[PDB]
Amino acid sequence: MQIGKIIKVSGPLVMAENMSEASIQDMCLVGDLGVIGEIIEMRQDVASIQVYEETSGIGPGEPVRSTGEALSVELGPGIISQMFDGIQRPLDTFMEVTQSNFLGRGVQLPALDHEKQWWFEATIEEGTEVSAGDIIGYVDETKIIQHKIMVPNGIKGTVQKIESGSFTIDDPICVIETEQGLKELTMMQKWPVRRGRPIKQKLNPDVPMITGQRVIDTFFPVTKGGAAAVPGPFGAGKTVVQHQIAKWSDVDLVVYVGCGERGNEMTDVVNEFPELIDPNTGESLMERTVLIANTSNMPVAAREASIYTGITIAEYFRDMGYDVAIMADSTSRWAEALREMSGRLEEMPGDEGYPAYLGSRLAEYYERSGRVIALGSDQREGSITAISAVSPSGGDISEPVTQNTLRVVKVFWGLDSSLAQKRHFPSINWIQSYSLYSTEVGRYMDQILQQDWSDMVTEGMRILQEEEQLNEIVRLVGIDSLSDNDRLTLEVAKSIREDYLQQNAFDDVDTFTSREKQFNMLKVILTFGKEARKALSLGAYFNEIMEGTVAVRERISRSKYIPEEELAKISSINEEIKETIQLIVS
Amino acid sequence: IKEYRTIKEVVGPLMAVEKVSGVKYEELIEVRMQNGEIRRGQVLEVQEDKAMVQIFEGTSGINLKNSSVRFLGHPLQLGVSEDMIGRVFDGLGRPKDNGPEILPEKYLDINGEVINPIARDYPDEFIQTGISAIDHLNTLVRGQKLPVFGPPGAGKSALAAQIARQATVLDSSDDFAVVFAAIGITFEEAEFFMEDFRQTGAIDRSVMFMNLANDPAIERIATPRMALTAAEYLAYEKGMHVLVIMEDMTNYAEALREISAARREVPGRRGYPGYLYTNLATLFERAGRIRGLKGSVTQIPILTMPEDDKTHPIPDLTGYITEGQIILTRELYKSGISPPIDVLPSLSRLKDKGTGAGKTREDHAATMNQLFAAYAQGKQAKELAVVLGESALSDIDKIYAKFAERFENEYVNQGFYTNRTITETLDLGWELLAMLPRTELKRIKDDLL
Amino acid sequence: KEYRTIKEVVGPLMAVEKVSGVKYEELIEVRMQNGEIRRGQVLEVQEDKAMVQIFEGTSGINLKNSSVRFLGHPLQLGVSEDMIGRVFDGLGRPKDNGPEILPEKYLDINGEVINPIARDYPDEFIQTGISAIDHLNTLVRGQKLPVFGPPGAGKSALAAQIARQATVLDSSDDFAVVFAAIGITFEEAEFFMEDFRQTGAIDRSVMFMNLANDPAIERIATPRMALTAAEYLAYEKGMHVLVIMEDMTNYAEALREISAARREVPGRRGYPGYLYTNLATLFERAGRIRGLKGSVTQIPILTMPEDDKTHPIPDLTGYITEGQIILTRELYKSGISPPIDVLPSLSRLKDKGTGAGKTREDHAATMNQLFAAYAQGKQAKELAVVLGESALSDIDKIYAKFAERFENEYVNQGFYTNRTITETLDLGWELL
Repeated sequence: MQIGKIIKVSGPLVMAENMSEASIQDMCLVGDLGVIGEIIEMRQDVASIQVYEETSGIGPGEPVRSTGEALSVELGPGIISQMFDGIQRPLDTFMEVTQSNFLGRGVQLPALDHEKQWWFEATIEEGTEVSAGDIIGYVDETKIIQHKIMVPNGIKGTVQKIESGSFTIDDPICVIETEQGLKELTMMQKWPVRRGRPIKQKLNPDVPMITGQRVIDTFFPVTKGGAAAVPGPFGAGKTVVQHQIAKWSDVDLVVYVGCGERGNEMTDVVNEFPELIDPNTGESLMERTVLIANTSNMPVAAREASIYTGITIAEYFRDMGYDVAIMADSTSRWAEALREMSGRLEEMPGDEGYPAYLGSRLAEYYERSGRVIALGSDQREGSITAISAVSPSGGDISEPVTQNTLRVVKVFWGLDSSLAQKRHFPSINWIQSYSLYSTEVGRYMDQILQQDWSDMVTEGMRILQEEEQLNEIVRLVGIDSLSDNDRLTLEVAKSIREDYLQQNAFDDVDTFTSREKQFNMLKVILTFGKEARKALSLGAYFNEIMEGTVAVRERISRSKYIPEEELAKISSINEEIKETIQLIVS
Repeated sequence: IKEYRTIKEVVGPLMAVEKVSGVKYEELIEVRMQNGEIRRGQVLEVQEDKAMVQIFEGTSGINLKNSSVRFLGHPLQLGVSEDMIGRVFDGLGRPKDNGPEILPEKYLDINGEVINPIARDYPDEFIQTGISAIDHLNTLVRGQKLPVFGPPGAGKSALAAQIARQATVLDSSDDFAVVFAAIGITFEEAEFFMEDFRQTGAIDRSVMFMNLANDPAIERIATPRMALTAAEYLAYEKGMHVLVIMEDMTNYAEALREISAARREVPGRRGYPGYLYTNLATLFERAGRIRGLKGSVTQIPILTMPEDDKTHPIPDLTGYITEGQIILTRELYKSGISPPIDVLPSLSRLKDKGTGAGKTREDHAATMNQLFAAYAQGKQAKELAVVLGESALSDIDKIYAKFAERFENEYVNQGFYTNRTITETLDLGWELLAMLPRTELKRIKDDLL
Repeated sequence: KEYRTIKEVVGPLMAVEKVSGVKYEELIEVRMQNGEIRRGQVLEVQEDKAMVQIFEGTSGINLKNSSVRFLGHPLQLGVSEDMIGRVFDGLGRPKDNGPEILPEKYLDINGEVINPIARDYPDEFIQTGISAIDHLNTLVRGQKLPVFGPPGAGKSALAAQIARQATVLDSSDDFAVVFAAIGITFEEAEFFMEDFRQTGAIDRSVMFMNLANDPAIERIATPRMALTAAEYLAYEKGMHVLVIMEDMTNYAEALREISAARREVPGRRGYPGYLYTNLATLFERAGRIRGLKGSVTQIPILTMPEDDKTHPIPDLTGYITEGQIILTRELYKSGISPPIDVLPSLSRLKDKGTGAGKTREDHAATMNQLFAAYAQGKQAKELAVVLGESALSDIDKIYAKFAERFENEYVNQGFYTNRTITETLDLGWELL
């Protein structure tokens, strides 16, 4: 309605007059080209706009249009299985609409397909009193995921008109009688991405997530609503760990966020992630994933808004009652984008050039993840679990991005290159990694399994930590200078490492280990330890225990491959362990 | 009701309002946004008919033409009432529990007053923290400020909660309240503190000011002042001894940096405000006693020890201000050592006014000095005992190390829910120099009794 | 329309009044009072006023009697297939006195950003003929693989050598070379140019030569000129283009100088603070595009600091690049040509460039344990300088000698010997 006029262009900064109807942080289309920018300052009617794209060829006199809104996302059917950039520009649609392999300046395309017909199935009755969060109907958007249609925030009243049928996301599918009169609802809502979507209550994330990856589920678990940090050094198998979590976790949707990555790395992601197969259905993971992809040469505001765009989408699906995993790679690159944007704004630096608000920004993002009671009369539960890659230039946890992340997250999975050398995968350092959820998860695991699993985990960790010390005794003096108990500790530690921690993501059976299978495997490991300890104190020698146990020990190491239907073949190992050693003590 | 529709200018979180009068420096404001939203702010500068304000929650979404600024006519203040006991607030004193808003006795400038130097009274009585490594060797005195330095996640929060749980004044007809200030901690850490307070009923003698990691930075700066204003009110107007725990003051320094950079105020000497020390003194000086009054304010700042890095809130910088240290290490905490207080560098300069008969038994000092010295070298013995090998082990040096190992495992590792009274820890300190023959005992007068 | 309205000249900057229709980054011509003509660029534009910067400086100019013409377009490259074999300066104007180029079209030298879903993953193997690279730190088409070196340690010799013996195995689709000299001396430039002519490599090359004493503002344009030509040959003619740029350290310094001259806000080490933006906008201009034949591969050449930071921080470059190739002085004193320290050298993309159907099949395995002979070869002798005579001598006896061979023959190929990869593997086994 109001067209402002450019009065100054200087690099990325554009000043436009006649903008008094716009607001701070409004997005704008600037110039004849209509390149995207953001209002950062306002003096009477003159707005200062930081332009995201190249300003070459733009000068005074040209127009500026405010979009009337802050940087936002469209939320509705058609968002699942799409590949966006950091500001929700649809990359596939861009290629066909522009007939180009490049992101050209100032092309404007809606994030979702507004022409596509969907079958809306109504599930609420007319005359019902509704408020934000209530589900009025649904759309079977993909073969996996049901898109639930909710009353937007700010809307309250009585359902007057609602019928099932075939609509676009632009068509009025519902009418609601509000204090301000009749308001029409479509299948799409918009939300500003720098604002967390409101909830009824935040909860403690205390329910363990089943990744099926044994080292994580057992020694460094993450809860639904928790967050983990992953160092991602080179040649450490980070990408395979990430795929493993994405396809095997007991979450409903995955949101992957690539923040300003190298073009070739990002091409890897955009190619490999679609080829990932959903276990339960055999369909592509993209049928329940939303992906955001940015390279280093894309506009800085896209790279800086990447994680907020992703987590706003995640919050939207969490409000539906779903569990979401948001995976960000790499938050160090996102912080580079933050630093650059701070430099452009002529701000005063903090540590290592990062702005003084780096910690605050990271905290806002991570405190937007978690388990919640969402809005709506049914008071459904949802969760966002965050898995965030850090990748420092030197690879250090003392640098500001990683220190500030570890201030607010409770899980740390330290990937290690030396572990990847030894062909020990996943290369997760079991001495440096930690999970501050492990106590609470132990409580949960005990009540759910009706076994004393927390103690088993603590004992296995005691054995691994003891192995680290005995290995240095083996370094300073010889291996032959150890007690038979000390040698037994080293052997049971090798069993934990090779028979439990080591997991082949590409083997059909090793790729995923259920909770119950994990329990039976670990108790097999530990009972070998236990009965051999007893036979050691009973006069038998560790060499007699070892030489007499080869076959059952090979049944131990092969237990990872037992099908989930034949779990007794693991539990029966316990019997064989007790019998053989019992005849070894004669 | 002073309210203007004259917003001329917005640059970042700062606004300029023109054609005003009667506006004062540091006065609180409200922005009434065109969309019904309401934000709080502060007058940073005022000149002729113009006023420069800063918005706590920032200026995103504001339309200048259609927004207004209300000038409240007072600075940041806390409405005080003895009914604050048992309640839970945010960093700005707003109710965080679903109970009622309180009717204040009065409203107090959260900056406080500056005590007349001849009106201040020296700290002189004892406080029972229940943690023996403190109550015994590093005694805390009513009116003192004793900080706790610690590594990340190493039972530091558990110690905070434990002290707040197990804190009282012995044999005293006066009341003992606790004010708890959380500074920029996460939701999960705050939930830990809040419902731990209610499982033990500590909440019933407590006031809590909860600032979270994603709250505005100005609220971090205001939170300890809110806490201390409440504490001073309780102490010097209700006669109570108030213990004030502020958890993660390191987050406070980061908030100061953030505020300074947003205000382009101080070219940061270290990126850090030059007044970090001075600001901190403004807080730390708010502890002590006033002669003629039976109340007391006592402070326990809790900080993250710099992880052997230079750019941090330096301990020695705090060290001038503070009247001691209580240092925790993970090297001890991975040993199951909880509370993991490394007793060697810990110091409490004001201990004599607390380690007094009528508040403790007379063995306190002498106990302390030989427990300290005999562990002090027992460690050195054991370190040299492994580096020199199990073969190079001397007799006097096989017995020195014993005390050290047992001192860690039993004298410090009491656990986070065991409240060892002072009588216990005295007995319990001697119980282990019971290995030490009479031969190295600091006194000989009343070793018997 | 010429504007006779120059009101201010401060340093290399000019203020022009009462213009309209002037656009940011638009090129200008100053017609001086004495008839001289200088070329310039709009850096700020505000109401009816414009602030420009003159490439040749402002010395000798009289404001009142000079004029400015606004050309209505930014820095562009006139492109044509005919650019092969020719030599230009940092602005694409001919330096070789040769016939004139009639451009097919003019292209903005800033370029486009590839849509990430349109990009193709690097795949093919490039035989540099350097064993130290081809085996341990393999170069793939579409990769960005920089090399770092001290001054006069033959890193430029290495650059000309890769430019010389770089090829692909099918070699049905031609390999073009775009060479950019960035603020180097006349003698360095002559090394490159006359080498290119004597070996005949010039016949598949396009050269952009900016010299150490050319205006820094033109030094900023040079790499973008090179890359615009490179992308034109790759994506519009289907060619596989290798891009060598020395010395990017000089590009960093020219950026620092320009930002200082424009009274901007200094970032780290006084460097403009958009070094990541600028260097990434340069380096991410490599790769392959799905559905198109050609490719762009970049090899930046950097002067390694060897001092108190105060250099084009590699960490930035290495954060955008997919590897590092390191040259140190101690291999140059030993006479080792080319002096690559294989230990800190990395190829982030060697994996799917090398393998079955791409190279001989011992290649990987011998690499993945051929580092180890050098790893524990110098773990004895270099570390144990003091204990050298006897510590670890009876055992690990040959692990020194084979390391000496690794330096003396395996990596000391010579700056003029082309090692086929299979030939390289034969040497690799014989050393074991």
